Amino acid sequence: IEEGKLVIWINGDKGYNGLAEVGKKFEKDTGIKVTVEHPDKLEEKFPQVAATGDGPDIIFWAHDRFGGYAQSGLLAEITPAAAFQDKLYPFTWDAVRYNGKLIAYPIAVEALSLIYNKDLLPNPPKTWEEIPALDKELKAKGKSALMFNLQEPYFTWPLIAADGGYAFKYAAGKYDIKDVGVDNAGAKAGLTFLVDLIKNKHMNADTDYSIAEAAFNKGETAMTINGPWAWSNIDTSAVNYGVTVLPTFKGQPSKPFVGVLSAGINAASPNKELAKEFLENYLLTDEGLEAVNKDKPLGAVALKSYEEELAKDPRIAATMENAQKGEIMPNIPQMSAFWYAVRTAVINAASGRQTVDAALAAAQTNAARAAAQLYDVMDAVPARRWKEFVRTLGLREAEIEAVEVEICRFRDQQYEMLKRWRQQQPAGLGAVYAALERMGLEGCAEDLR
Amino acid sequence: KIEEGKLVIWINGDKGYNGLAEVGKKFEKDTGIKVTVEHPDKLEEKFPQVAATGDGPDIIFWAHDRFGGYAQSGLLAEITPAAAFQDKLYPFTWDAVRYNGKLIAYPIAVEALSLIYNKDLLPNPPKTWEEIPALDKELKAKGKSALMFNLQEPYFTWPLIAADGGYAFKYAAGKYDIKDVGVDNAGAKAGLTFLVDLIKNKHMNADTDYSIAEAAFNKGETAMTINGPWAWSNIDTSAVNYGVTVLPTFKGQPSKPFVGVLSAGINAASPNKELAKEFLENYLLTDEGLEAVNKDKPLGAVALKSYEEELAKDPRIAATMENAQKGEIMPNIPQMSAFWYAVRTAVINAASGRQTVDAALAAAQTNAARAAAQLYDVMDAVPARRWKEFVRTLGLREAEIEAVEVEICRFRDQQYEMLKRWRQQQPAGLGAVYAALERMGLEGCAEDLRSRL
Amino acid sequence: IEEGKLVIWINGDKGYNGLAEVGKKFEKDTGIKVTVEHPDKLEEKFPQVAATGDGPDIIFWAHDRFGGYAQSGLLAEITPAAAFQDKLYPFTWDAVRYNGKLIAYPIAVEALSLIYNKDLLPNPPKTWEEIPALDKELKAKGKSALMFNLQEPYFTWPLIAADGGYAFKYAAGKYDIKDVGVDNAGAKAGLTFLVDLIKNKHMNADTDYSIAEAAFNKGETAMTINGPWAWSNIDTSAVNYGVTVLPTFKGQPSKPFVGVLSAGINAASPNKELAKEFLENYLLTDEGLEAVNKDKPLGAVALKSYEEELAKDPRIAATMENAQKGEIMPNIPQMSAFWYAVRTAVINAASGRQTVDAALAAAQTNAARAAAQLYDVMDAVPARRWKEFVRTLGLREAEIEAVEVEICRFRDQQYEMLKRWRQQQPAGLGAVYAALERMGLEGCAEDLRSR
Amino acid sequence: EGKLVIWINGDKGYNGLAEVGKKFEKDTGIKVTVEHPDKLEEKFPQVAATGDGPDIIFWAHDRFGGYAQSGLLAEITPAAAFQDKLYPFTWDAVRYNGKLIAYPIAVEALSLIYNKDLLPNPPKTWEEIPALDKELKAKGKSALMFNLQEPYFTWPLIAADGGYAFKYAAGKYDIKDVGVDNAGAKAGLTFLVDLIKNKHMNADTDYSIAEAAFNKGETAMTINGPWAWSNIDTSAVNYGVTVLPTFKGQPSKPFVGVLSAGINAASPNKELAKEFLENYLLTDEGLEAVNKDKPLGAVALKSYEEELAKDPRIAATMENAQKGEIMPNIPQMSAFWYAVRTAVINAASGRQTVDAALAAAQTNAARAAAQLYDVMDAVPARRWKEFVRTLGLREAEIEAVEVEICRFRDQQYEMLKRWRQQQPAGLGAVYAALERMGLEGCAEDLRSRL
Repeated sequence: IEEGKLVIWINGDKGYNGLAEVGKKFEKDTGIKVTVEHPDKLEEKFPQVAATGDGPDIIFWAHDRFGGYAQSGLLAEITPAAAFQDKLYPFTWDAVRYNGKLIAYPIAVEALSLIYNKDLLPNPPKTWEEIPALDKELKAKGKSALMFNLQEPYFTWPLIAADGGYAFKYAAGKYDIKDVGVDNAGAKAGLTFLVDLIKNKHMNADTDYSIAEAAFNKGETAMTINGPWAWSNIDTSAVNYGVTVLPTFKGQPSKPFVGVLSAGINAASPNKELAKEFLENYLLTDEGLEAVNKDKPLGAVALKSYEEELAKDPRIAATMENAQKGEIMPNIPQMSAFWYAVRTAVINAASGRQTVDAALAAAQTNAARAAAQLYDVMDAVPARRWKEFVRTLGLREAEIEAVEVEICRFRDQQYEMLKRWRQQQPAGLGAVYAALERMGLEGCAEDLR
Repeated sequence: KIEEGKLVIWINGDKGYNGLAEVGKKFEKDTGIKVTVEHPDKLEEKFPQVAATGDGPDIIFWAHDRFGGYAQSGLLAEITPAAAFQDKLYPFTWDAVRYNGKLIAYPIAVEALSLIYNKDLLPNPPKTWEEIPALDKELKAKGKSALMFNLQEPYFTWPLIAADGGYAFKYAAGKYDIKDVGVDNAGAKAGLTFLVDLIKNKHMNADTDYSIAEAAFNKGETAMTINGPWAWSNIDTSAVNYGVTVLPTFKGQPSKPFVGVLSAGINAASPNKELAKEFLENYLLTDEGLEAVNKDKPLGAVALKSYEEELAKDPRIAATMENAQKGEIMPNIPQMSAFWYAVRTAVINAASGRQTVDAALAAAQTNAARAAAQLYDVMDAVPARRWKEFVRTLGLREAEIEAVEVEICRFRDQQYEMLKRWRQQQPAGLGAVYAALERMGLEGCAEDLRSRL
Repeated sequence: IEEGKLVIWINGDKGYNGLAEVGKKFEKDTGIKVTVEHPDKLEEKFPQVAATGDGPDIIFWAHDRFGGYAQSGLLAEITPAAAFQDKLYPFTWDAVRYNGKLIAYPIAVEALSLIYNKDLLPNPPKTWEEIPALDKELKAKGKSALMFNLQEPYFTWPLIAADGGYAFKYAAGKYDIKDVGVDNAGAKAGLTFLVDLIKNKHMNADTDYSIAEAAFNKGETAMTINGPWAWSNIDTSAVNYGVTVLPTFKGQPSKPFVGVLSAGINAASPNKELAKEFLENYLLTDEGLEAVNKDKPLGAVALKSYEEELAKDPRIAATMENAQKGEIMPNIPQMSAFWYAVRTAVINAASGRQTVDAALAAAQTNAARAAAQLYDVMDAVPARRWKEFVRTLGLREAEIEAVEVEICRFRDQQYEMLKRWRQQQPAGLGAVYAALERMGLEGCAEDLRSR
Repeated sequence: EGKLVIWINGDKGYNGLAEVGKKFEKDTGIKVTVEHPDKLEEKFPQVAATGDGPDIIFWAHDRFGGYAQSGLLAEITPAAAFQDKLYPFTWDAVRYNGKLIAYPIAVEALSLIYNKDLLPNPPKTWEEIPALDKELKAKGKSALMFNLQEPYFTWPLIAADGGYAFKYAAGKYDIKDVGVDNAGAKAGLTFLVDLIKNKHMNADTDYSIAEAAFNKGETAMTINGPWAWSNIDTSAVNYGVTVLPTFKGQPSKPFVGVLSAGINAASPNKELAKEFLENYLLTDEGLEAVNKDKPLGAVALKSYEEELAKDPRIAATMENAQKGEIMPNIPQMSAFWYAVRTAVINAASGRQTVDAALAAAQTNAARAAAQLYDVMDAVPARRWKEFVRTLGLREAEIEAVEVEICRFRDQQYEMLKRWRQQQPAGLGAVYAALERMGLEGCAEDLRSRL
């Protein structure tokens, strides 16, 4: 990493030119030219390059991968003055905190909202409980009240959590993995309500993101649940739409997972003090965050001064309202196990293969079981290259032999090698995907993404 | 349930079952409390299942190592012997009958390996392992060998591996730290190097097993073997004139054979527990009572000091006790299975050249605390078509079975997860696996899985 | 085998005592001792003992299993005089023929019939199509119209074949294995009717032999489909019963498979002619077939004279009527693959697993594939005793090592050893079942024997 | 119609063939297009299964038997007078079920390569090599190093005393008559293992190790074909090519490969092809026009081989070819190579005794299943059904397996097994299918083992 200058990695779908323009304003006042790059799969290239002391100085990504970055220590700890922290919304700072330490700066905020067709419905329902009655009056007229993706628990979670569902308990400065909240009464109530919507033919268990978007963009349904990323396809659509707060359930607010785009600093960067100046004094300001907003919009921002001017749009105000009422998505690696156990729980409850209590009881157990993902890795790798793969991952030759001397069957050996390998090296540092690209198996990598 | 006002006792048939009936029959003359001594088959295995039902005998006699599993599910009553009575038994015997701070049984007999030497070929057996290579070359001039013993099961090689610092699990405060295993330390590392060097220097052959060594010693072809008091019977009918003595030292330190203590535990579901404690202490465990059992079939070395002093006059029994006091009590925890697995593989690979001594013991140290290899063995002992009937019979509850099925795709992967999870709702060993196979009419599969333990 | 003596194996559920007496009057007139014994699981121990030139002189079993015995050459060819063959019904002789030569004597005839509760139903339906209306009228009274085993295709086949279904075509003197008829329109129509009966809740896809037997004998349903073997359990039952012709479908008779109890004689027997005298002149007569019938009934018999006197019983007359309307079950070894392909098709069609045309399309391709049966063996024997198993089967050590050296993965090795073993030995000679019992794994044999 | 499109691989004189093919143009008018696409070997049967592809195909004779049994090459009918213009054994290489399938052009076989400076007189028999080897390992050298990983290089010795792959009787290869377990093969491979036991060769030597050692003067002899000659030319070593040593008095018998020109069975210009091949290609000028673009080695045509048999290396190649065997063009040779490769490597390493290795190779020589289990483990299990669809296995055939077969690996083999006789080996379907899945890696790594 070149001394005395700033290199920044931000994803190609963001206003990388606008950030370059904030950076050359930083060049005039210092002499520090910043070069903004938007590599592909930077999220996965960064922990690899950074682990050997290379890579960019600053990276922009969703806060949720920073928990893994910080767990192997690849991000510098920031300690901004309390006066600076007060300029941003407090819950955004919770999103970039890991073992008590702040690891990045919050930039932008995103959450799901209720999107309603103003023509088909000028006054959207404020409660989930109104929607069944609303739906019969409108399917008399060939329209339905609501369609949204029921295949990812990301879209179904706001309802399951409204009455008391939650992923992992966060008490002081840590997420208690021993405390899962998929089997509590509130979660059973939320998922029972969604399953009843399907049993009462108010929604179809097969609805996915494309079906639901299609229905809403061809005016076939009055409401959908989607994020600010979907606003553009409905803008090109002929539909006239509004964005507002998610409906309530049992009087309680729906709680969507919140994602915060964040700027972390390379723990191996020699320009750490220069990185903090660009973010604190040039980027995280109203003029700087607007130079990036106008290249490609950020939506709701973590900095209060600039959001209050962006809440001009009731759509952006709704995103923030739903964000303040929801959870920050946890940045810990076991969130993978959580998603797979829950997604399976919703699909089985919605299809009838499991009852609500059985689906959520199984998801309670499986949310803390990482085995299902190693079997997936095993069957994503051609069996003929299992031990080449396990070495390329960096499992030591001594542990490979310890498995081979005691474990007979071949499939059992690779599971033992993988299970042991994961305990020696925490997720997620792009190790598996880098190993597969270093074996000439990028297909396996892409298919595993 | 069990019968109050009567004592029922289970002891294995290879023990002095009649002699115990008679001390119990003299115990009735003074009370009227009839003893019924029974010697069922697979008693070790029937008791924890039967006892889990508030059933079984009142007192159980078995090797101490299996009372730790019994005691972990609370199937044995805590004993409260008088402090004066505890002084009547050798102190280390009491260490064998601990589980998590409480005493669970009375020690009766003590067993360990000894050095057995042919007096004609060798009137004065070597006192150190380091003498044996020189002893063997001088003696291969006459077509014989100095020493052969079983090199296949680590039970017979462990006394050398542990002499200089080897150990199974560290035992500190009445508990075995199962994450503190000691087969990769310098003493083990030295002990096994000496053993494989004996093989490299063609003083022993890596393939020698129990029958080859027993035959060779009993046919006068070798001067020394390592075996326990059970083998003495084949040596007596044999023409060989033999001596029994203390194992040789290694690097100045004693060889440490594993010690087994035959023990009497009391059923936690027995209502006549207090009546039971009197029979063992006051009638059985004295010179008079255990002499009645010794005479039906011998006990070897016994835990009670007074009577061993009459049995130690036989230098063979004195050697067993000497080797016992210098050895290591076999831990009563179930993870001893994983230990036996890993160490068996290490010794075999080090003796054959697959691993150097450091690699074999490093691998065995890692694998010594991992139970997975034993569940893959269970999976392959049951026909795959009856896998899900099997784990149900084991008592894995129907909800966790479903939790596995909905998340795990491949079937072999499912069965491992169900067994692995079942292993965590229920500790070994109460014969859950053997009762399950043998209630499914698959006694055969049980034996074939029972053969390896 | 003792020369100058006849030893015969008949199954223990048949009139072995009455057959002993046919043999003992054979003794008054002969000097030749005959001994009737009824070993258990005889069907599988006979080819084992017989393969070494031992075993009984005559064996009684269902004709379908003589095709395997006869393909390994374990049964002597009969050539009875044409005058004798005309005493038996001709289709019975087709059941004991294999590659043009006759391998056994026909004895008894067996087929499914419609069994109806005359109290709940004085006039049973003559057509399948009446049954949905009959079931609606009758479930008003908490009762069911018809329940029979839908797990095993033996009971479902009469309907699938009525309109044109058929197992393997029989043209000259053999069954054309490239010509299976489970994917034709008639088979689709019969199974479509069965699946519709379930969709319209006139039957449940889960009814099995024991559930259906209980339901009819506890008066809960008015009709079942079962064979003469089930008649005694309803006799002790309180149910008043009738036996009659199976219903028609699309105007055509339903066609049940016919089983012929048969007496073949050991190809290694030195008393072949003496065995033929006992069967031709003493057993297959009115007196001989009554001596065993009266110990335990045979049902319908292949001998015309004695059937005409047993057909007084309308129950036995019905069995013969349906047998003649049905098709002889083929005695060829591919019938294992066919039954297994067809079994899954019915169960999947009846449960919704597959659509009717997909289930029958799969059964069409899979009907000639025996691979599925070796994989069942693999998962019926515990993996740690696999090589003991294949050795006990007699697959030889060069053959085991040849597989191990070239095939990497364990199950791939297990399939390769069996595949090579099966090409050295045709099914079915009880090889797998004997091997598992010699390993002390009768349990595994028990449960693999269940299929 | 009205055109000839011709496929030859790039390691041959494809321009020189254009040069004679354009002279076939001047006198006829039927444009010939000479192309050298990659993976020609497997791109041809895919197009030809669609009635498409080149008019002429050039490749080694061994795979035309697979082409011809799926009926993708036209039967050629050369004049009896034309047939003598080629060496008689060449025609045996391009005959299939009595029918001739292609015209022979060039013939290739392994020879003994000896470094003349380190050894002026190479040993003429194998039994001399242990003694010759001791004198030279006194000087840090070895007598002989050659690839002991591929049975192609080990076979000449194994066959000297009576070994043989498949017996060729009438116009057919008898698949139940394999000769890798006879006394001659046991004697040849026992001699090979004894050379290894007596540390005269190392069981792990491979093609690059052996090539490097001989070209850096490290060893006095190697066994290799005419393809390796230029790397020895660029090497500073000056070498000689001669007849393989004898073993127990009989000649070493290397496999013979014949480069051949077949005619597409779906080509409408069949007569035009035979006019170009017989009258323009297979001539002294025509086979020379390609030879100096890139040398062919030994050629099947009688007059022109005498014209480069002047080169003692090519004369040695032909001598050894005449002493060896036409490699069978039948598909069961895949199973044969795999069974024999396992035998040699296990015999050389000690895993098996010589008779046990050869007994297994005897049984396994006609068994193709080992190749399908490799396919199963070359594709990630999670993409099996995408793979199997890309192969063209029909959806009814897939469901029929899943409906009947319980366990996952068993389903995969049953799908491949059923697929293989609906489409016989070998048409490169597996390798083409993997490349359309974004799995070039898996494809390459599975094509590395063949």
